[PDB]
This record gives sequence, C-alpha cells and structure tokens, in this order.
Amino acid sequence: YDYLFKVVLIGDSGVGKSNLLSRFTRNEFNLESKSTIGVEFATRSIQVDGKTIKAQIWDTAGRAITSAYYRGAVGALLVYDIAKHLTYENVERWLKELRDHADSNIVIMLVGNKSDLRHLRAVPTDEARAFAEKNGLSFIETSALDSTNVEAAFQTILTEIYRIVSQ
Amino acid sequence: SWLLRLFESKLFDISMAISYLYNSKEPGVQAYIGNRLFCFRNEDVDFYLPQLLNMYIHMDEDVGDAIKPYIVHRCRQSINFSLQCALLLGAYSSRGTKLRKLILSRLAPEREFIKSLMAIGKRLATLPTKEQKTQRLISELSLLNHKLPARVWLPTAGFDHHVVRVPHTQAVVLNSKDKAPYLIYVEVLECENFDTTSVPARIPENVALKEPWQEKVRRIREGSPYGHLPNWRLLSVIVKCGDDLRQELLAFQVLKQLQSIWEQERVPLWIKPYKILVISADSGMIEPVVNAVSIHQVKKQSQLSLLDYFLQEHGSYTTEAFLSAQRNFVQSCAGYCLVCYLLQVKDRHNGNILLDAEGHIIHIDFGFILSSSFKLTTEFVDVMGGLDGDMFNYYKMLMLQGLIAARKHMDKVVQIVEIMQQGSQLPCFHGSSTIRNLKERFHMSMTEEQLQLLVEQMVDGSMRS
Ligand SMILES: COc1ccc(-c2c(C)nc3c(NCCNC(C)=O)cc(Cl)nn23)cc1S(=O)(=O)N[C@H]1CC[C@H](N)CC1
Ligand SMILES: Nc1nc2c(ncn2[C@@H]2O[C@H](COP(=O)(O)OP(=O)(O)OP(O)(O)=S)[C@@H](O)[C@H]2O)c(=O)[nH]1
Repeated sequence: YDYLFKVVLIGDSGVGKSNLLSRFTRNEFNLESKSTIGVEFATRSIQVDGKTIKAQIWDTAGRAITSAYYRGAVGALLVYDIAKHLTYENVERWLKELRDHADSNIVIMLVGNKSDLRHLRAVPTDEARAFAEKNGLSFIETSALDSTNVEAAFQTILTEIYRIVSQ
Repeated sequence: SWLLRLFESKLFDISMAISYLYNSKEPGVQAYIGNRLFCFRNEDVDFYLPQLLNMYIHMDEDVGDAIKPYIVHRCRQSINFSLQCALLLGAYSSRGTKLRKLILSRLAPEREFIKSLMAIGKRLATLPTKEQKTQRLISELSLLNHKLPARVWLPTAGFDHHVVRVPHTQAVVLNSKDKAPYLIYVEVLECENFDTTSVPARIPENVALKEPWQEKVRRIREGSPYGHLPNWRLLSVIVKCGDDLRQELLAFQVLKQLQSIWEQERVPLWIKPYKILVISADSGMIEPVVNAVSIHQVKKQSQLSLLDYFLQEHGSYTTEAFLSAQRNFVQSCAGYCLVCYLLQVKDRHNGNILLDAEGHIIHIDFGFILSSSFKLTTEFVDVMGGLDGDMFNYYKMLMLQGLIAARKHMDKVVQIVEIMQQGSQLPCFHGSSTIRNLKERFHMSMTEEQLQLLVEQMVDGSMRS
C-alpha cells in the first residue's frame, strides 16, 4: 500500500451516507436501516493515474459530536438526498461547517444520492451543478440502490486528491 | 385471551416461553408452554437446555412436569441429547435423580469412553512436571486406540460422527498443576445420523511441533489409516478432569447471546465463545480455539513487544495484513472489554488472553465473575496506534455502540444468568444481589451522553492498572 487517504462522509440523516459506504466498499445495500451511532469505519484501496492508494472511509452521523474524526482528512463526501429538498437546502450550512472544523484546503464532492428515484426528484441536477461551480466543489449524482456512479464518486475524489502532487 | 393472544403471535419465541414458564405461577400457562416447546426448532431450544433442566430440578413440581415430556421426547430421538441431559442432570444437583437414572436406562460405550478420559487425567497428578505428564499421556492415549473405533462421539462436535482414532503422539498437557488439563486430537468419520449408522470398521495402523491448524491436519491425516476417506475429519478437545465447568458454560451462553445481539444490531465487535461440556460438577471438556496462543508465551518465544510481534507476523504499517490485524485487534478488544465489564470478569492477565493468526484476542478463564471475588495496558494501546489515534477513538466508538446494543436486548442476557442462579452454590452467586447488580451495570436509566462519559470513565479506569 503506497499511499493512505483519509476520507469522511457527512450529511443530513437519511441521505444515504451509510449505504454509500457499504455499496462502495463491500458492495452491499439495504432498504432497512440502522441510524449510525457516532462513527463507522470501512476501507478500500484503488489506483489513480497509475498509483496505488488506500482510502479510509468514515461514516459519521446526522450524536452531533462526531467532529473530531474530521481532522487530517484530505477529502470529504458531502451527501444530500435528491428526493428531499431540505437535505440539499442544508448544504449551504454544511459548507459553512467545513469552513469551521476542517482543513481549508480539503477536497469536497457534492453528491446527489438516490438518483433511481426519478419520479420523486425534488432537486434538479442543474440547480445542484449550478451551486457546485458557483462554489469550489466537485459534483455528481449517485444511486446506492442500483450502484450508479458509486464507484465513479470515490474514484473521482481520489484522483482529484492525487492532483496535489508536491514538487 | 390477551395473554393467549401474545403466545399465538409472531412475537412468541423460545426466549419468551422460558421467561413466562420461569415466572408465571399459573399452572395452566406452564402446561401450555410445555406443549408449545415441540413446535420450536430443535436447535433454538437446545441453547436453553441448561435452564430447562435447572428449573426441573429446583422448581415446583408443576413447572417440572411441563418440561419433562418434551425432554423425554428429545432423549428418545437422539442419544447425543440423551447424553448431554444425563450429564447436566447430575452436575446440577449436589427430583433430578429420578429422571437421570431413567435416561441412562445403550450409552455404556460412550460413558466408558468418557470415564477413561477422566481417569487418565487423574493419574497424571503423580507426575510433578509438565513434560513428564505429556509422555504418560501419549503412551496412555495409545491404549485408547486399542479400543476399536467405538460407538462413541465427541458431544462437543458440531455434527454427528464416530470416533475412529486418537493421534496420541500429537496430544499435549497444558500446565504442571495437580489436576492439569490436557489437549488431545481425535479422528472421526462423519455421520448423517448417529442413531441409525453402523460403527465403522477398524483400519489397521502401522512428530509433534508448533504449527498452524491446517498444517497439523495434513500431517495427522497423511499418517492416519482412515485419512484417505472423504468421510474423515479431525477434532480437538481439552479435558478437565478436576475442574468445574458450570460457570464456564454460563459465561459461554452469555457470550453467545451478546454475539447474537451485536450481530442483530450492526456493531462490528468481535468475540469468540468456545464450546463447553459439563460432565460432572467435578469435570468437563472444552472445544479449543485453533491457531491461537497466549499473549504471555507469545512474548516469551518472540522476545518482542505485542506491537512488534504484530509487525513481524503480519507486516509494516503500510501492509494490508497489518491493518486487517489491527482492525481485528481493536474490534476484539472492544468486544471482550464489554464482556469483562458486564460479567465483571476478574483475574485478567496475559495467561488468560489468546491471540489468533488474524489478530483477534480471546479471553478464556471465566472464573471470578459477577458476585464472585480487564486491563488496557499501553502495550495494547500501542498496537491500536496510540491514544490520539483514529483506531483508538474507534475502539471507544465500538464500545459505546456495543453498549447501546446490549441495552436494547438486556432482558435476553439477564434471563440466562437469573435462571441459572436458581438454588445455586456457584461462587459467582455468592452475593445477595448478584442479578440485581448485573442489571445496574447496564445503566438502563442513563442517556447516551451519560453513556459516552461512562465509556470514557471505563477506559480511564482500564489504564490505571
Ligand atoms: C478455563 O480453562 C480453559 C479455558 C480455555 C481454554 C482454551 C480454548 C477454548 N482454546 C485454547 C487454546 N488454543 C490453542 C489450541 N491449539 C490448537 C492448534 O488447536 C490454548 C489454550 Cl492454552 N487454552 N485454550 C483452555 C482452558 S484450560 O482448561 O486448558 N486451562 C487453561 C490452561 C492454559 C492457561 N494458560 C490458562 C488456563
Ligand atoms: N431508492 C433509494 N433509497 C436509498 C438509497 N440510499 C439510501 N436509501 C435509503 O435511505 C436511507 C438512508 O439510511 P443510511 O444508510 O443510514 O444513510 P444515511 O441516512 O445518510 O446515514 P445516517 O446518518 O442517517 S445513519 C436507507 O433506509 C436506505 O434504505 C438510494 O440510493 N436509492
């Protein structure tokens, strides 16, 4: 294992953080859910631009005090539910957050999850991507259920990270 | 009908059944449940066999009479079951006697098989050194082999089988004590059902070292007459001829429930219950964990610190093998910490903690628990990457999670202990408030913020030494 990348998952309760982690790292999903108590840990190694990295993923909670695990995180997946507008609405407060408890030079990806719920969409992809480039965040929509873009999401952020090559 | 409504609902399981059976003073309910035992899966009820049999002995006749019919039924369809009953019946009474004799009234081959094993162990008492003992054992195990493959089995085995051969050269004695326990390997031919199957035919016969389990199977197999058969498997048991295993069985049950609880919830704690067999109040057998050795001796053969050994045996901090092992360490630590706390396990030292090849720890000597009267050394904290470490924080996170889980199923646990306390002379029940103190230790009244602090306090306590 060449490198070690620590990444955190944050977001409102219900958006799919815990299932994102289980899909991407153990390829498992569940409709029935247990609220994450504090923190959960899972790991998976990938290669980007020819280089072997290892990601340590932390599934936090929506138990307000999970803050400490933030420290020494190169990347954070901030997730909202496309089908629940309020979860997207609090993304502004979630970016004010990262600008209080986390590295000011951290890689962030905005994630619209549950893209499979086509008919229930409450947040338009354009509106999201607009806010995305209005800010300094990378953007994508995933479905943990059908596994659309789940691999893509991780591989994107990890590649973005590696672009921090020091000379 | 409101009661009967519940009993006929999906909510009704063997757990609930025993609780009402144990508590209800209504003879109509007791009798009703006695009958309902038959509908449940054999496997589910088996787990509670020590409780049922204890109740039979120590409770009102009404309660007993409701249980007996089901027991006899099982006894009639399985001699294994018969065996385990008779042994338990005897051990837990020193009401019982009437039924034990009826069950024993067939099993002679097995009882002599078991008798001899016990007899062997008692003789080694005259040999004052460990290795002196080992040589008498190896010799004497060879005498067992002279008895053909017999109409006997290891109740500690997951399955039905016949014992064919004992690889005596591989057996070893575990300490130098007066009534020292000893480990043996046993060869068996698997069955589909023991009760209907011919004893296998003899196959004529014609070095022991520290090695992984699969390497030991190869070596024993290759040398064995029966080894060519696909039917052939290798088992292992520890034989304790003069040590009580009734507390050991109780702890086992508690560990198994907690294991299920943490499995049911989604808390990735890790623990390892090892099977127990009560033979008398005097004597028992244990199914040992393979690919594991005590921390203390791990430090005596390696001459290393715990962290260093991990690094040697698995790899550098950049390796998969290490991080996997570290994770398994942390998860097994949180599990057993919680178990030690809940059961108030004492006498905790590196002689009583095993390390497996994947990095889990395993506690083993469950004397001194509950009313009868765990350490987080820096050596352990080092393996976790240190106090500021994420993996250490995670250790604390797991403990809380596992504590929150336990509370949600507290009653399943207390039940197991509370019944066993019945008419009991076990040292762990010496107090007036054994079960009552146990319940307090779940802190059911506490809020989670309160529990975080208690978890913090727990960890702080574990460090003082
Ligand atoms: C309470 O008593 C118990 C409880 C558990 C076990 C047990 C089990 C289930 N698994 C193993 C095991 N695993 C390695 C097996 N190796 C392979 C490859 O099969 C090695 C050993 Cl030392 N104990 N152990 C043994 C005993 S005891 O009766 O023997 N007393 C012990 C004797 C050794 C002393 N240091 C402590 C007290
Ligand atoms: N149709 C669809 N449903 C999902 C998807 N992801 C999660 N769900 C559901 O959303 C719920 C989210 O639960 P969870 O796994 O804990 O994620 P989380 O809410 O972000 O994490 P938490 O802080 O509340 S514990 C689950 O019940 C899950 O069944 C998805 O991608 N598509």
